Amino acid sequence: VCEKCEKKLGTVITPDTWKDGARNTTESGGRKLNENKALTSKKARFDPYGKNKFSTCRICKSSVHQPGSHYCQGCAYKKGICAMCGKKVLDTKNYKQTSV
Amino acid sequence: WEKASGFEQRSGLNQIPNRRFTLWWSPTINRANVYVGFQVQLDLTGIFMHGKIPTLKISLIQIFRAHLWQKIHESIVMDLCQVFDQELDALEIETVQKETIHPRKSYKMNSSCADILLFASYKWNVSRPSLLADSKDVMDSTTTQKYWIDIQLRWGDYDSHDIERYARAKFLDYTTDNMSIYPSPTGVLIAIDLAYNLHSAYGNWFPGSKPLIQQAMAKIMKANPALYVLRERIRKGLQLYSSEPTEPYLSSQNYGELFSNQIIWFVDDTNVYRVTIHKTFEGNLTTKPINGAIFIFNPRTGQLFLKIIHTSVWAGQKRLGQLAKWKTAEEVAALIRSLPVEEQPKQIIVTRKGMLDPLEVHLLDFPNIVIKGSELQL
Amino acid sequence: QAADLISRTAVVMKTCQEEKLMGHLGVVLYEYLGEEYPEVLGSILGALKAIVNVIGMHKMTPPIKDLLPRLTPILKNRHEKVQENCIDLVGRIADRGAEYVSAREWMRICFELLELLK
Amino acid sequence: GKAQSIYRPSKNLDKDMYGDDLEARIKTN
Amino acid sequence: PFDDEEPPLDYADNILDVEPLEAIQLELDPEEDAPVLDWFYDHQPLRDSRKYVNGS
Amino acid sequence: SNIYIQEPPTNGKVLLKTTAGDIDIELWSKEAPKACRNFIQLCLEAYYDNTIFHRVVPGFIVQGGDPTGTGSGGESIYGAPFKDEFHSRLRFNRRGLVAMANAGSHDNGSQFFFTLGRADELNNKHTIFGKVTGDTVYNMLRLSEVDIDDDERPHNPHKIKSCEVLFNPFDDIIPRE
Amino acid sequence: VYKSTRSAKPVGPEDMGATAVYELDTEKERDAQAIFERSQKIQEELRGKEDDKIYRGINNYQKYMKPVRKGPIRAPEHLRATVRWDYQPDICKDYKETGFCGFGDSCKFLHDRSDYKHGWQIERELDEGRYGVYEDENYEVCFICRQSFQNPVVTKCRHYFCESCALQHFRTTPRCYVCDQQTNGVFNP
Amino acid sequence: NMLNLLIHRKNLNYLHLDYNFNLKPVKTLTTKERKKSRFGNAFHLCREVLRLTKLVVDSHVQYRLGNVDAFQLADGLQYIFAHVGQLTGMYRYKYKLMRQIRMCKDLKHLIYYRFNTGPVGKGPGCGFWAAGWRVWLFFMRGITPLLERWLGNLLARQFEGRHSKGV
RNA sequence: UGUUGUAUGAAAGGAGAGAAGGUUAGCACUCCCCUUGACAAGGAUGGAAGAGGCCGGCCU
Ligand SMILES: O=P(O)(O)O[C@H]1[C@H](OP(=O)(O)O)[C@@H](OP(=O)(O)O)[C@H](OP(=O)(O)O)[C@@H](OP(=O)(O)O)[C@H]1OP(=O)(O)O
Ligand SMILES: [K+]
Ligand SMILES: [K+]
Ligand SMILES: [Mg+2]
Ligand SMILES: [Mg+2]
Ligand SMILES: [Zn+2]
Ligand SMILES: [Zn+2]
Ligand SMILES: [Zn+2]
Repeated sequence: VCEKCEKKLGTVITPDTWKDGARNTTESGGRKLNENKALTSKKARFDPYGKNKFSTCRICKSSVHQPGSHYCQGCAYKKGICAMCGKKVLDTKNYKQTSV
Repeated sequence: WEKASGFEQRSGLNQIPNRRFTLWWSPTINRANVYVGFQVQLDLTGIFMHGKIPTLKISLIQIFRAHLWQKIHESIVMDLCQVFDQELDALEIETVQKETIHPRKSYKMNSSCADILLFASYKWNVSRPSLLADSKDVMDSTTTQKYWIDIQLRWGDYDSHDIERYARAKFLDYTTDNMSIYPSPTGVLIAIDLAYNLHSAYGNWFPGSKPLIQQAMAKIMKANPALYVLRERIRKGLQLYSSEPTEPYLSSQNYGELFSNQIIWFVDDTNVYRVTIHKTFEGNLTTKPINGAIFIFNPRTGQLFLKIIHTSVWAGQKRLGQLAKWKTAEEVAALIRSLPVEEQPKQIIVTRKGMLDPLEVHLLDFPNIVIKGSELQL
Repeated sequence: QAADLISRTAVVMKTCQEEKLMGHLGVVLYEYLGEEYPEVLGSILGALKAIVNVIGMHKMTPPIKDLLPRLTPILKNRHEKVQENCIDLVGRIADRGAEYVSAREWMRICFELLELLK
Repeated sequence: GKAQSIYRPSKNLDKDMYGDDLEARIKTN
Repeated sequence: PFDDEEPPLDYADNILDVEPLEAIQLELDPEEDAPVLDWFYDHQPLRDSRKYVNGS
Repeated sequence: SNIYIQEPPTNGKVLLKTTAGDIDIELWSKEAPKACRNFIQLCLEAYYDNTIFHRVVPGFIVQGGDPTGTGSGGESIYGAPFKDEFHSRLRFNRRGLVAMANAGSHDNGSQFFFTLGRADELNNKHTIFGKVTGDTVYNMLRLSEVDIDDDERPHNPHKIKSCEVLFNPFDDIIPRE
Repeated sequence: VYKSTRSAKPVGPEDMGATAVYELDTEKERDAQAIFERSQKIQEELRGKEDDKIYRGINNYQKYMKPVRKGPIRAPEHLRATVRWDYQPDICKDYKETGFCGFGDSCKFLHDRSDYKHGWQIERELDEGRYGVYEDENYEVCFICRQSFQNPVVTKCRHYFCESCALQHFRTTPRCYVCDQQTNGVFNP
Repeated sequence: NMLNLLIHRKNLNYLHLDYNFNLKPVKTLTTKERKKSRFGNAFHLCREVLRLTKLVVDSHVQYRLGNVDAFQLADGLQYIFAHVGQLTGMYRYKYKLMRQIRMCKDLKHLIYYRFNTGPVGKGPGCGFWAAGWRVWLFFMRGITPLLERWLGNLLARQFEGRHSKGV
């Protein structure tokens, strides 16, 4: 994702082993003490009633796999854009992107 | 070339050693004048292959991968634009624009655009075309407001790597071409040889622009990022490692330049007028003159030309402290005439500042030798 | 030792606001990937890890598009220092930068990770 | 094998070779 | 002599009705070279002349 | 030497003095003799004087040579439109070519135009009869640096101050009165 | 303004470039071959004579022996070599796509993973006009009574309504019109 | 036109033949296209023979346009005939050609050392072209039957179709 | 007063390149082609089939 959208990312339950720039360690604050899992459940996960409902790609209409994404992995790779906001993160004029 | 650490799948031949061998001897394997009938140019580079050596092609495409040739070209155009932007008032440049370079330009060897335009504040007296290394330029020739700069890259080899002569030839071909798109009659072409790390220019010079380009090109060849990636990729292609722990202490830019293609001579003449004082019965000290010498030193070959000045020249003259200086210039002109043409210097470095004026006056047949004074006189 | 010194002084160049030089270093260390001595390659990777942290993925030179497919055959290396520094680099790109690679690439790199479990 | 090492100005060895500064030693002799 | 991309010339536009330049001919002495002077540089110089060649 | 002259040699030369500056035109008199004879005769009798460059399409052409300035009025020296004449070595592929303007086949007047770049679609449609040479091509380019209003009209169009035949390839031009 | 020199001659070479030499290499008189010719001539001269020990050049000094070659070869001036583009990239296709090759070090193509465009692809995009054209488009992500804004007045939650219309709308329903939000009577200018 | 039409019948639109008779691809080829667009020695032998003929005719063209002198024409022709190996590349197809090439070089030495005698110095002006010209003419006497047979097979395979039983 | 008179290559989307454990080397038998001047050589060893009897099925 782009740099402003990385607060919308989900985290892995186990802490990262490379501690610097991590989002899921205790020191980073993204792994908080006395977490109630029921309260933080709908955060960055799919919720059909909630705010992150099952989306499809705006281009190809196939279902995305990340909550809050408007573009599926292939379409975002090919156009060079952030999967969540659609801002471009890559200049692809000289890259013949190969899906293979 | 040995194993780079300290002591304590499919069969076929592996092409890593053979490709290393073919890169290293490639100025001689890729001779351009052996048979001069046909040539093949590689796709995004300006490398010509004379004859189909297929390990050499892999070696070279490994080096210029990921569009490195264009990247080098744009990095040098950026660096020259940042040179001219620091210098708008001193050369009286109104503005400096970078041309929207047709993407395929830097490896298209038939025709060329301009790369930088300089627009004048007022007007620039423009001289006739000459090389970057020449000295005596008369700004009378033409007058202009636009001034273009064109960057060329080449990859030389053993039979052909004269870069001054390449710069001259490309300038006179492109500017007289019918199909040329140059924005003005006046400009300079800059040629850089990536195989040998040489550079030159040819074209029109407006006042103050030649010394600026000389310094700028020396600095750029020393410290460009994209050139660092090129030289780094070559050394990884060859698996060449340095034995020495640091760069030589005397790593100054001036010191390094002494060992380029050009002949450079140090002239030392402080010892030309040399005397001895002894005591007299009259009580006043007397000085008798003795033999002097001019030293001319060629650092690259280690040749010392020693001109012994016998005191017979000083016999009948009055002010001796200048005559010696004047003589010092006439003798240097004599030596330059005596030598073969390929032996003659391009730059002369004088240890004494006041020597700089007569010498430049006396060297008239040789206007292209520049004379200067360095900071490492010895 | 030289690659270790880059990994220590990466933060100082951020505070000294000299990101151009560190950017250049990232470009230089990218050509040293083809190392055959695993101790040197692990330190090259460690240095790279530090530059990615200090400058960020989206301003990184060579771009993450160039860096990640370079890294996927480095995964095969069985030396522990190489594997350690490479997996961290790969795993960090996998979340903060997943649009720099195609889905087939993540699938095959995913397959490769099953050998990292030994 | 034959600088391989960085140059530092060495400790004055005139006390070792001659016992004092060479110029002073000539002065006394 | 011509470029790769230039199509080969049209005779009618270019070459037709321009005067040729002089060809390489050595001057002959009108006294010493009397017999050979008239037909020396002709194409089939004695072609028409019956007494020297058989015929056309 | 990998640079080739694709064009046949010129013969005869005409000077235009304009408000942009001077323009040298040297003519292809063997290849297009009707338009060259036309152009020389109109220059010898000051037909082009105080005519504006009325149509400008930037990067394409600069049209001129209408004495009304309308874009519709020209008189050949032949009392009539004359024929087109083409040459296989004369092709619109560069800037600085001087060609005759027309509305259709075999309809040539006094109007002409300079080209300012490649114009592939003008081939075999317009008679090329001259080229601009020397430094004065740069003056020609300055004819297209105008404030162009609607229907490709300049704000203040440049105009032709005089003409001059520097070298006349023909011998029998008698100027009209 | 550039003025014309006003000459009658046409500009350019008079032979239309029919004899245009190749001048990219170093001059014939300063050349490696020519230098060698001078050295051979000087050794012919010194052959019978004594060693006089005067300097004549770095190359050519007294060699006591009787008189391809080492140097660079001089190139033909008038022959123009024909150049063609090698578009064959020679990349290992498996290594580029997948990162795996079955030949290993024996592969005779390049193991490199970059996917930039080829030169002819750049040229076709420049001809067709499709080079960079996609930068333009990005993928970033009253009215009750339909009359004039007769006192456009707000609620708690941005819903700017007309004054007497929304008083009658409260008569209809106590919540809003836009998203049926609880107004709680709160109705503001 | 003949060689270009042969290229167009085969749908080889990615190969370009320029007017100096060089055949060159316009883009990178797939494996299938490399297999299909490979031409044999008949095509190339005929193409290099035509390249030599165009070099000879263009010199006379340059003379008739006025750009060269008659002396430059004679020197250019004898340069052509002594340097067919650098100018064409005919030897790759039939290497037995080298015999003619070597012979032409041998005639040059014979003529050059006899021409450049006395005041006449070494330099590019000898124009005695009959010898070099003569050697190729004899080459052509031999190679005409061969190419008529080979090119008849190329054309028969193009128009009658491939013949199913074979030999 | 039209239409199936067909094919090649490319792009996009899919399938995936012989060997009774794995990795592979080839030369042919028949009939189907492609490159080729071929009585040569290549095109994945060029590709595709390959025991017997009875009426795709059944039996050894
Ligand atoms: O004397 P020139 O007319 O200038 O001829 C030169 C020269 O001939 P000579 O030295 O024999 O007089 C070359 O000889 P080298 O310098 O190589 O010894 C010769 O080379 P060849 O003997 O191999 O023919 C070269 O030919 P080329 O240009 O093909 O190398 C040829 O020039 P031209 O034959 O082209 O006129
Ligand atoms: K078979
Ligand atoms: K096989
Ligand atoms: Mg076979
Ligand atoms: Mg095989
Ligand atoms: Zn999609
Ligand atoms: Zn985003
Ligand atoms: Zn491979």
